[PDB]
Amino acid sequence: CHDQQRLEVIFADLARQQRSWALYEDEGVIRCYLEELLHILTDADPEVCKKMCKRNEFESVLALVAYYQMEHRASLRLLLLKCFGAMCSLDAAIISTLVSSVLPVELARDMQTDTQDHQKLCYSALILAMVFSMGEAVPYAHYEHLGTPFAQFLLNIVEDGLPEQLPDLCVNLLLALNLHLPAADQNVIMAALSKHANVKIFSEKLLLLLNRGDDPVRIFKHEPQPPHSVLKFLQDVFGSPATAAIFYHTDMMALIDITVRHIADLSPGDKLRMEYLSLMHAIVRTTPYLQHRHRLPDLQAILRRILNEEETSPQCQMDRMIVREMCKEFLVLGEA
Repeated sequence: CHDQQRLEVIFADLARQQRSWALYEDEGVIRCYLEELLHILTDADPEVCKKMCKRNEFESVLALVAYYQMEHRASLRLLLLKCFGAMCSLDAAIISTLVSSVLPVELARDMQTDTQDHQKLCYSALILAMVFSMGEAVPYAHYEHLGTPFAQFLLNIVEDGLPEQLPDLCVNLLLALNLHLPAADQNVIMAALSKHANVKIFSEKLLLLLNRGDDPVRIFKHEPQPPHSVLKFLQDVFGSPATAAIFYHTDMMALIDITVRHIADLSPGDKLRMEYLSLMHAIVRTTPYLQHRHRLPDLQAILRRILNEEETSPQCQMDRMIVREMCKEFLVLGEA
């Protein structure tokens, strides 16, 4: 009961011209509030925390966002970011509330305006990746600051960097932002890539991620689990020849090596196999694959193997549907 009462006190004080009461308090006072808030959200009973956060249409959550907009002191913003992170860990509905709020816009603008603050920059990129990690749609007005120019801003950091950890965080954010975009032709991120500005290091990092197979965006355990962000991203990249061109020929071969290996190594029934198959299909469509035919014999062999599988699982049925679509559009893929 103590943790709930403390949450009630902290939330009320911070939510208290309609400027925040916190803004006229000493920095050390608010810091203690935020340290305690972070502690409770992390160590106390999740149900108690979720209850307080969700109360009155996520009133406390949105109030904390409004306070962040007004708070000018970087040390307090840092703590607030950590609290937002703890909140995201609690419940997907809190994430839904945050990503629908002005908060993603605020973070994106702060990243581009206060770039010299490296620590706050990193945590901003982290929280942004967190709130977009569920792959749900966002208000259209968000694309004003979370659109193609913002994506280009992120790409520049990945390639050039600032005068070690930030480039990876920006990669994860690009992957997270792309999750909810259900159209590769209406994609603000793909549009940035098509500009072909600073995509060298980015493409290499994509290859490394696919090689290890990890999904750096999937941090929480919330349902519904979105698709593999790396596979989804690469599928979007090979949705158009304009974006497929970010890979040199040798990079393409490496990508083909990885994809074919995964299709083969994955067990029948694995949900991931249809992702790789869909990726390979897109590669054949938007690259001159059939003119160099890297790993083509190996590709032909396993495509046939998958078709001859006796598995009746819906994933396997989906696998065979994709393979048949590939071989119909490209007959040579079906040959022995």
